[PDB]
Amino acid sequence: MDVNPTLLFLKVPVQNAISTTFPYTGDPPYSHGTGTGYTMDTVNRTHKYSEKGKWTTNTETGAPQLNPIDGPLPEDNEPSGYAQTDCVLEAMAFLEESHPGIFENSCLETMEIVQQTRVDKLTQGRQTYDWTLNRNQPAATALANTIEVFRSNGLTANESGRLIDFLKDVMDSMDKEEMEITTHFQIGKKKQRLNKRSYLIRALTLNTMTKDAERGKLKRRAIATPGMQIRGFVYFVEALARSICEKLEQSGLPVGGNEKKAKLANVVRKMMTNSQDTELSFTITGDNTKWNENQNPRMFLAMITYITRNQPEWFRNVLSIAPIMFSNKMARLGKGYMFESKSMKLRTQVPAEMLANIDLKYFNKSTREKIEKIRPLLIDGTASLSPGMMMGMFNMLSTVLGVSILNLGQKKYTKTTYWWDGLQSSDDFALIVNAPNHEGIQAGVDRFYRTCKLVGINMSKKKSYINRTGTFEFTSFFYRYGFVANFSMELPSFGVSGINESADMSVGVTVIKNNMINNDLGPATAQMALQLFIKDYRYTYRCHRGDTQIQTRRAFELKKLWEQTRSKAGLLVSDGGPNLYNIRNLHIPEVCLKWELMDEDYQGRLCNPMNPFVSHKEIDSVNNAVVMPSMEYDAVATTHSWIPKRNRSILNTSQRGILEDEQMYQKCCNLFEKFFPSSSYRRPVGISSMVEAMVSRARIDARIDFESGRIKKEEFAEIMKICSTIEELRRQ
Amino acid sequence: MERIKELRDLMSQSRTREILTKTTVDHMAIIKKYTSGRQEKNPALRMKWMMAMKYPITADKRIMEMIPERNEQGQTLWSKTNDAGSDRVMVSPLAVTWWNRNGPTTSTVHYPKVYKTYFEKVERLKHGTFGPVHFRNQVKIRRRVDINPGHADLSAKEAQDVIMEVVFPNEVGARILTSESQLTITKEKKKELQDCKIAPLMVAYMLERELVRKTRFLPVAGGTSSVYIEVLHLTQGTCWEQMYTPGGEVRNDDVDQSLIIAARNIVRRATVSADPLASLLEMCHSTQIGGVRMVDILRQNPTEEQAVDICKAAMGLRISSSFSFGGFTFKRTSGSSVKREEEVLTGNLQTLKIRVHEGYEEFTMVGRRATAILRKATRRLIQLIVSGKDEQSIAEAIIVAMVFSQEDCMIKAVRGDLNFVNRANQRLNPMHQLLRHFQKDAKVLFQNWGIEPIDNVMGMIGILPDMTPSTEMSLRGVRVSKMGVDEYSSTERVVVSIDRFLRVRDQRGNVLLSPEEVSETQGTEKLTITYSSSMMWEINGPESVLVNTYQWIIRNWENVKIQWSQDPTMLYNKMEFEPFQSLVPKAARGQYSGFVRVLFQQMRDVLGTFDTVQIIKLLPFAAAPPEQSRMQFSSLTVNVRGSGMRIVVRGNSPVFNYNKATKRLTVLGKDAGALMEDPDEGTAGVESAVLRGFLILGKENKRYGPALSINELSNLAKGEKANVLIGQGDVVLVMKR
Amino acid sequence: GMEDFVRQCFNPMIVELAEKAMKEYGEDPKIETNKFASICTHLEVCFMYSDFHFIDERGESTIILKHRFEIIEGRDRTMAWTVVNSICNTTGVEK
RNA sequence: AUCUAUAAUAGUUUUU
RNA sequence: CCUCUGAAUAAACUAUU
RNA sequence: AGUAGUAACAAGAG
Ligand SMILES: *O[C@H]1[C@@H](O)[C@H](n2cnc3c(N)ncnc32)O[C@@H]1COP(=O)(O)OP(=O)(O)OP(=O)(O)OC[C@H]1O[C@@H](n2c[n+](C)c3c(=O)[nH]c(N)nc32)[C@H](O)[C@@H]1O
Ligand SMILES: [Mg+2]
Repeated sequence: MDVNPTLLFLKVPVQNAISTTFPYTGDPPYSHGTGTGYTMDTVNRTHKYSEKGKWTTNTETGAPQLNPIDGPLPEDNEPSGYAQTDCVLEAMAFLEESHPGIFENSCLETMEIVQQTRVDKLTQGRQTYDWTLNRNQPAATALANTIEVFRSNGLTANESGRLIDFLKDVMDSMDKEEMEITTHFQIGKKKQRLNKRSYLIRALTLNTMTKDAERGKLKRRAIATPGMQIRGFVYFVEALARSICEKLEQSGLPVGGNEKKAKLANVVRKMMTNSQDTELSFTITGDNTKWNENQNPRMFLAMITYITRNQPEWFRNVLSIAPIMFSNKMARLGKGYMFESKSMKLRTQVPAEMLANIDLKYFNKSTREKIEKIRPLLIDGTASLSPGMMMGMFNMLSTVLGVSILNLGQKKYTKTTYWWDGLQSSDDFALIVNAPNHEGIQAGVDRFYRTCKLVGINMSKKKSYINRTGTFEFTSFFYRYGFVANFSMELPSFGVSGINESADMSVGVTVIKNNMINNDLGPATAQMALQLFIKDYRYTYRCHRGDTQIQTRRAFELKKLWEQTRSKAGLLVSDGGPNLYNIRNLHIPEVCLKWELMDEDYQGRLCNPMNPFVSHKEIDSVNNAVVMPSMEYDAVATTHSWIPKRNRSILNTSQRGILEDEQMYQKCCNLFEKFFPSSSYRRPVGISSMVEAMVSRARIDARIDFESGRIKKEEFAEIMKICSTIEELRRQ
Repeated sequence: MERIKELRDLMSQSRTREILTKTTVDHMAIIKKYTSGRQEKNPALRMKWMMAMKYPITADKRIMEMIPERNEQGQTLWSKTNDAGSDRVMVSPLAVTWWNRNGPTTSTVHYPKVYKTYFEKVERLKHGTFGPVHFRNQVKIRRRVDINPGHADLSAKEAQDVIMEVVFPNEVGARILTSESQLTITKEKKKELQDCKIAPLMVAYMLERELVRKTRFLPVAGGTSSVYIEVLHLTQGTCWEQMYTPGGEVRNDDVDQSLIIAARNIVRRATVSADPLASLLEMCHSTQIGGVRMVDILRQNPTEEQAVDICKAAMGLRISSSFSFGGFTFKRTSGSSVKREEEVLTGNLQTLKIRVHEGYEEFTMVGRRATAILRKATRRLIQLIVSGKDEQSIAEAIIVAMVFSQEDCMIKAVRGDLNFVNRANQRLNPMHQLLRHFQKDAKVLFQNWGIEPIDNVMGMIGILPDMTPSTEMSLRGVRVSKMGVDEYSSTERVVVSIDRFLRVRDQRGNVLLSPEEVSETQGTEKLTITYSSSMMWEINGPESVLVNTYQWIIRNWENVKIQWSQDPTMLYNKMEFEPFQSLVPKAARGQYSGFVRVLFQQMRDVLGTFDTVQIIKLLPFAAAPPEQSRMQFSSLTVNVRGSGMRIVVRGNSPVFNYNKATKRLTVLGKDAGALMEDPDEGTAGVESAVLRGFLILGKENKRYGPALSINELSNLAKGEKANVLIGQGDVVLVMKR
Repeated sequence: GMEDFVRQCFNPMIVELAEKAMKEYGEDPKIETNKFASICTHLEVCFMYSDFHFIDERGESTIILKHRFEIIEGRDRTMAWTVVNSICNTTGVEK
């Protein structure tokens, strides 16, 4: 009897067992080598989707640019980027008509946000392409380097601390005839001068790479990272788009999780109720093919221009800068390639800056064709990519465009017996079409398809399907008369996080509890998950029970602690103790759970503030009250809240000196916390220099203490003298 | 002195001086995150890799002076190699477990105070009570609940301001605590934290854990209170419910809210009964709210609400003919009204329904800091007299009275981006939204309300849209006095008589309350409500009532089928259909009943046409006294969470859908069970339970001309066959009996 | 032309303070020149008002120890409010 | 009755 | 021979703090 | 050889 698991679907509906279709217990696919091939393929495909457009040369950068806007209307079903400007404007106008005042209120809120936002908002994120180093750096590091260069080039509006002043600095730097930066080598400092066009090309460049660990894809794909100059404008544009999306029912963003599921269910049921009882209703689960390679920045500029009508000119300019910068963008090719010689048995790395004029005998047929097609677009080591949105950017503005097309489906606009509505989320969509008969359904689907074609949106025919209303799929949520649970999606979260012992224990128990609450994880399976997690935890941290004979380097200490302890149940699992968790007490921290079972000596040693595994404060001498470290998933800090080592790769590079710098920064920051205690709790805001603020605080504190009698006049005189000395040092 | 000396020392050096001089306070945040890079992308893999190393942990240099380099067996506990980018050294977990067993011992007596919330969770779990486990058909609903209760009358920003004031008095910037609650809480916490010896940052985090309120969207069943949401994983499951009561103290407001919800549900289900009073009494005696019998709460709880008053009158307790609105206690001295759903257009171009009360009425409003007498008609404020303490109290009372009057001027004064749906697209109460909108700023409301000259009677002062004491002209119908209080008589519980049909009457004989005056809103309870009876779903929400009604019909399909075939009169009178009949719109009930019953009769007159699904679908609708008519229904409505959801007579519907491939019934997405096939089912494609006086013969037949609508079937005669557009885009040939 | 006169008339300290005050809220001294002069004049008036005053041990103002006046202008709003809050806490004066 | 406060960390979703 | 090192995309959401 | 799969590892650097 051959075992066929799939046959289980002959009795269990596919949705009710959808979790079986996710093979998320194996490792996900990874990319091994370079991403240059994928970047070249993306650029060539983006230009192919717009080949019938207008070719021009940019007078500021010299890069060829392709303009498909107002291009020929398609005669077939292949993807195309020939959006019609009048149609996009009409879609925006009708969206405004259906929801009066949406754009006005959105613009008011966005004006407040723009006027209030601080520059430190840019420090958020993981990486950022640093134009001063032609590679990726941490966002804070990139911002610091850019501010330093601007200050060296006489661009200091950012001192105001407002993001918009930083954008003014960027705009003013665009007009500089030259820029000067510093470079490191084998760890000296040298000066480099960039002419206007070189700096302009660097400012419009987005780095590219390959994405790793993505589920459900056979082939790899490319992703992009924006530069420092464009982040602020994109942030403001996305704030406006978020404000707009918050006011639309069809929008699937920016809501998520249970709230998103509730909103989608409410919207779908309202659509069902509005449907007449004597007309067919169908639902289309749809995908859009190459959404980001067919959307054009110029159409986003048009949409922003229409949205910001009757608004102050400065607001319109600051919003319009982003599409302007994105339609003149460049793409970094990547690492390059590697060549191998079998006879000589050697390997070498060929950088991507040489692809412009490298002989094509080394490459195979596919790569040779890629390079030949892309060579005309290569400038200064990058590729000219005018059309298309690169990767995962302007998601909410794309959502607005999709929702406008959905809004075009009302009977007041179709002017016939069929109509449609549905749900939009970036590029994914579900479409409910109502019509008296099947021919009406066909006509409505065709009209929706063609209207999407007009605005440069292509419905994926091979990934989209249609059935009767009642079941569909949207953004990986499977609706079968209501959304169904999918446990396999969250399954990778089970295990050991890798923060430390306390945090990992908390994360494991909390994950089990949350999956019980949300993903329909049963009681018995919850208990078995707890057992498996404790097993994995003990094996990872070498903290098996003290009454066992598992051979590990940590077993001797645990055995001694177990033998010297009277109350065993009070010991943590990290100390070789037993497991006291069950269903009823998954919501309680481990240390608090067994606090009333710990020996006094063990409890005091565990929660001893003077433990070198957690740092110490400096108020008075040392805050010897509680173990204090960023305490995520760690309610109570103990000796098990230690911190692991750091990666030491940079020690073999020229950037290792940067370590010193950051250390020194910390030093200074530490001192600032001795004058302003609230800085750690809440972020300080000011324009004065750190030294000036500290000296002023010292003077005012001395005066207040002397007036209130907390200090004697000798200390006051000494503090004033030292303040004067610091003032003298400030000038010298 | 140490701070200034260290600052001078740093300023002496060049790099430190440059950093301190060129860096503003704003850029201090940027440089604080400055780093060479945290090259970690797989923390779990990295942890597994590192734990195989000799010295994966980092520790301060002090460890070299506190822990020996080797233990008894010579195993190394730490090394002298520093961590890159810092001055900390590398150590082994053996060091941690050596400290835990041989380190110096301190006094950890204040930890329970620092982490009071978690030990409070432990105490609540310790003293909790466990009941039985019931297996049922759970219907979890996605709603916003609170996971951190925080303080009652505070928000996130207010709590943060209070924390800053208490812990960082000099860092509060320009904020001033204007709310009375904020000032009182600040004083109380300063008194409590007087002469504290804990670090300010940890005190701030403690106050954050104690005071800040946190809410999240979760799929919940039962109670939405914080104490009931912390153990949500234990008490509610996909198919089971565990009875559990937290062991702490219960807030009074939660008890009041739960009592109001329970009373409303009980009264609504009792109205549809043949003997409402006895049903209400037994339901009250069979209900618990958070582990406490409902009768005890009704005895010891002073709640002003219509349904609670009806329950108290049924139990013989003295009541108050008062309700709450906008923070004021309204009490109708005279007049009467009838509710009516009216569609209106908002000032900001929004269309919404409102429950307008018609008729003339007079009320007295009592507030914590204001009092008034109001006289109104249908969407018309006849007059208002306000005697508040200061300008703010009178303004608030005026706004509440204006919104209460349901004036068109008030509706047209709505401006800005005001929404009448939740962020999850769930309907909100229009009156509460209007109150919240106009309480922030009522300048436009006052400007558009109107002005009118006054007669200067009794010396009562005037008031202008600018909120000033005028004497010639004042706001239309509004007057300001000083001697109007009559507040003692508000708490004057009176003895009343309750009729069999739940009509509360005064000693004189005038009607005070009736079931029609109870709100139709279907809310959720803060504390879990437990019902003990044959039907534990008798006073549940609409979705649970629907699913359980159809599940009951399916489970008892054998005797139900026999009874339907033999003696239908007794079947329609089952007590199980009454909760379902409560959901059907009242004005429609009889009509629907009539319709359905006729179908069944035809289903018995014509043999060979016995569809189980049709009978199961339509049976709950035949439980009301029939009203004869000739109307044709293609669907029957049911009120679910304020929306009218339709059940289609023929074919599947969003609510009730039957699947033949699996032979399974789904009600609102919940599996009600699998029907069992009967040999008597008619396998001939003939339907005789769709139209009131017609028999569906087959699919489309082009012989008899084009199809016509359902409502145009009254022109046919006996024996005439015709094509009808009955169903979802389907045309079928039918004949008239 | 006003900016040249302002820069040539007032001492560099007051010019620096006014320029910092304008830069704080995004003001451009080169574009807004009358406001530049107004801020410089206000700062000079405040400094002349405060300077040359002292309080002896008795508590009587004298001219020539501790300053009689605490200056709040010329600082960013953060330090200004810090000074105001400290004074209010140590004296109980209305905020 | 309403309910998008910030910042850190990890996880999930978003293919010609 | 010897020294060092084992590799951080965007948006939104979820959980904890 | 092997892993693996549209490009790499099968140690790199000083
Ligand atoms: O949490 C909900 C409810 O339980 C809670 N509540 C209600 N009563 C109390 C008390 N007494 N203490 C504490 N909490 C209480 O407040 C929430 C109310 O929710 P919801 O069900 O949406 O409100 P309701 O449906 O009751 O309508 P509401 O707008 O609040 O009106 C209250 C009351 O006033 C009556 N009413 C309004 N108007 C315009 C009236 C009128 O013109 N004439 C007459 N006679 N009555 C009028 C409402 O119908 C209700 O009776
Ligand atoms: Mg899709």
